[PDB]
Amino acid sequence: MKSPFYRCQNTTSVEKGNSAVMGGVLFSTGLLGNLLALGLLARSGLSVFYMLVCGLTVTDLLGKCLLSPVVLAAYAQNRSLRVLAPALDNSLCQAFAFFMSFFGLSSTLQLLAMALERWLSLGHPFFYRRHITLRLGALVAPVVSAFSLAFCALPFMGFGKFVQYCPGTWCFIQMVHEEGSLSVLGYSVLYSSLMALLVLATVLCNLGAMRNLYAMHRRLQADLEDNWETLNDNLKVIEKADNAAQVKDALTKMRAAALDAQKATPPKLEDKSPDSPEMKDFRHGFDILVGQIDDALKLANEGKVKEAQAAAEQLKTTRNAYIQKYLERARSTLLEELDALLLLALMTVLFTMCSLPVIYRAYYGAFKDVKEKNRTSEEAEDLRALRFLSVISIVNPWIFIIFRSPVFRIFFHKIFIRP
Amino acid sequence: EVQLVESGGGLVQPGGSLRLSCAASGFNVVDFSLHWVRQAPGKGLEWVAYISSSSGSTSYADSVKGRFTISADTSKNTAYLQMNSLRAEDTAVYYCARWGYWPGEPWWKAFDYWGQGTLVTVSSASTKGPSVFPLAPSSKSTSGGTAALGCLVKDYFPEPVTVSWNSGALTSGVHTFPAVLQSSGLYSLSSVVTVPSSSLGTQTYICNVNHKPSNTKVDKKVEPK
Amino acid sequence: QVQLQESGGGLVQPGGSLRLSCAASGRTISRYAMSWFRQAPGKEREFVAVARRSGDGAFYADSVQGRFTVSRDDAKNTVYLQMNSLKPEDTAVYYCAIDSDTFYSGSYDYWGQGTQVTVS
Amino acid sequence: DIQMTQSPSSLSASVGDRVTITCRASQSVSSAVAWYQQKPGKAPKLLIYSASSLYSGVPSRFSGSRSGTDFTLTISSLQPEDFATYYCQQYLYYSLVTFGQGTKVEIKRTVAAPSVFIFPPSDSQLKSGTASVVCLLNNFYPREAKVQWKVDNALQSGNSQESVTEQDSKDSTYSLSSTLTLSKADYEKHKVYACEVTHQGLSSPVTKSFNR
Repeated sequence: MKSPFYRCQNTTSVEKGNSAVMGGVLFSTGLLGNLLALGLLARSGLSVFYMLVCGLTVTDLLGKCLLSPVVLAAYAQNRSLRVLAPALDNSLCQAFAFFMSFFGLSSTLQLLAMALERWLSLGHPFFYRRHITLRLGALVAPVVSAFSLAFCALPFMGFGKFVQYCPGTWCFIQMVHEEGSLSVLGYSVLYSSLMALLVLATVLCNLGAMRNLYAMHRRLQADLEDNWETLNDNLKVIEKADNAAQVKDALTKMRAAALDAQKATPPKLEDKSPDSPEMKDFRHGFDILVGQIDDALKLANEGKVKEAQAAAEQLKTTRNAYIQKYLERARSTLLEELDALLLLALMTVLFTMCSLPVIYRAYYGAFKDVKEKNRTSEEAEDLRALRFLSVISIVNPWIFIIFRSPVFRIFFHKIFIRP
Repeated sequence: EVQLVESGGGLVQPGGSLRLSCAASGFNVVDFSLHWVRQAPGKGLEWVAYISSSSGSTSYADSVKGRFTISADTSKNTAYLQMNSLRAEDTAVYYCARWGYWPGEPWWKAFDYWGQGTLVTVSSASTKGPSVFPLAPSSKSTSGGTAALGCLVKDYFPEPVTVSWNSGALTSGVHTFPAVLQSSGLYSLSSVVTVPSSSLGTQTYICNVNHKPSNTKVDKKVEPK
Repeated sequence: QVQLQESGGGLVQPGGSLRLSCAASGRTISRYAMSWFRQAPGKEREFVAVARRSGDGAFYADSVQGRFTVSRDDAKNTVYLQMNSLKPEDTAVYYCAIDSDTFYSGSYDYWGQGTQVTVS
Repeated sequence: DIQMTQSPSSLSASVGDRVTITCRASQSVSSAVAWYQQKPGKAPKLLIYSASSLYSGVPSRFSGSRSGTDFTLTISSLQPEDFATYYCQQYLYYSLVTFGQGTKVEIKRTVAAPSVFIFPPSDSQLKSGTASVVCLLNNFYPREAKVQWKVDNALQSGNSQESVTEQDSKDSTYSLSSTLTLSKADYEKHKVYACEVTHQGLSSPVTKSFNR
């Protein structure tokens, strides 16, 4: 109980700073955000993506609600977390640190599983509908929680140990241990290494999903929208046209466009066989349109123009009656895909940028001897690292509340429409 | 079995008329459309005309429209092409082909069955006889090497002509050239052969020429000078 | 004027190998074809090989084929001749020539200066 | 019209090579493109019917590919019964059908130079009233050759006709004849007649002559 670098280890006298006020206001904000997000999410459910998001939010809310009153009661007696009850000495610190590490690892693992599922569904449709079910996907959160419990129970075995960080309240993983044993340093490096691997895997899955979605967007546009637009433009040209040669030229262009477009494929049911009924209805509509092109061509070869324009009008009628449904479904599916990927990316960047400094602190403070003052260089930096770790559970539901709120949902829809 | 057969080709004067008949067998004309294509001597393929039996639809090419007429009748299962004001650029071989109907697989296979061809010749000339001229080789030169000699079969009409050497005895080293149309409308041809230069082979050479349209058989004996 | 430069050759062991190149000075090769020729000490020039336009092939004489290989690089505007399994009868003065047409009618009128190749 | 250009024109290859022909359209005809094969004095045959589909019966070593408006026919390995002419066609509708130019594929061999012969007009033709001199080129490869006829230091560009045989069955070479015809007004007014022959496999032009 005598150390120069962490001199707050045995100090039971807390400092009367503004730590309690900031802790209280941040806990209040976090609880308000958790409650509001769960209320906004309850009635929509009554997608595997959104049930995973709901499970993540429930785990976060349970963790915050469990850890806040302990610190509140420790501050209530205006003493440290070293001892609050005579029979529970030095156990409050261990419980606090164990739960904090447990919830951090569980949250990271659930974000990784969310991103992996999203990329897989956008990338491997056969494996998407082949194996996983929603009942099978509902049990990942107990699995992740159990694994986090298994990993964070290792310090109780003896390979690692927890230490108290001043003022009187924090408890966390021992970091430097006077450049001593390989046990504590091994635990710290293993922990930060696991977090680094998870962060890198999440970023890789995000990039793979973005590239696959970009590929689907390009394929859809080239296969259907250009052919649709040349059909519509040549219909306008015929409606303006006056001579038979121009009409025959325009109808040759439409024939090429319709044949190419009948070769296309909608973004949904890309796994489906070409003999599926929706595909046959797509093909049947284009067969009727091609036949009417042939009728107008036959009738315009004989020098008569008005009847060619009449058959063009019939083309317009069947075009609206048979074709628009698949195009509309295509674009709606694309917008939903972009929405889900945007939510995943905006959580990923936050997790990485708030989890980096502890990784840096454990990396730099492991392979380095004693240096610089141990009063404000170590302590302020460690308090900063702990604050950046703690920010995760506070701002996690709020950005989701901002994005899914219907008024800002429409505002972002207009923002996306603007370019 | 599926089969297309043409008929009606032959020699016609400039400004004359002809009628080609494409008869189909093993399938019904009523279920397919029919097309006429032609190929000039030494050149490539070229589409001419189109008939659809059910719809009555008819189309012609720009070199042809206004001068040909395509027709059909399903009682006797036949299609016809009528050629009216013929020029010397219309001499060719003509073929007949079919094409299926939309929708489905029958449209995407365009010209899976073709006819057999018929040759149409447009020339204002009367049948003549070939005159045979020797090609006497030069004096005794390249005696160690070899020498060349041939006969000219000149100014005949019409095709074809058969030329043989020593009543068919010589077959190696003989190159008969394809006929060439002169500006006069007649034809010409050359046959040559190479010989070891030992007294021109110590033999005389005899070239024979035939012409069935004129029933002539004239001979030539070639002698070095 | 138009100049052609041939760079290579020398006393090489029997059974050996070599490589020669022709330099396109002046108006450059453009879309022409390149002709490589022998000149024996006691005889007249004989055809060795030719390389035509890029899409088209390369052509060889009877004896030379199976050992040589003719290639080109339009970027540097040069043409290379490769030998293999040399023999005592291969020694001669080697020439590079151009034909001044595009329809492959050989009018070899732009001879270079020669190159002496010695074996044994 | 829909023009469509084919390349090369006279490919030279041997048994076992991989051959590629390119065809190029002026519009978008979708994938409605076909390939045909023709032998001398016969009718065309269909091989590929939808820019990529094999007609029932032709061997599987033929393939077709589309990439935009550029179409490619490939023969992966070659057999002696593949030397023919090959044709391209587009078919977007009944009344609009266009063919390419054709690409004849020949056999590859080693270079030989032409052997030159000359003949003077014979007396049987001399009494008739016309004159005709000839020049023969024998057994040469490649196909390209040039013949000049000259009289008394003056190039002649009057009556000169020319014919070529087909590739021999044995030695795969060419023969070529050039005949020059004139009347007795010009035949007896000049003295010397010369034939000049140039080829790829010929360092200097080969000349032959006769003096009347």
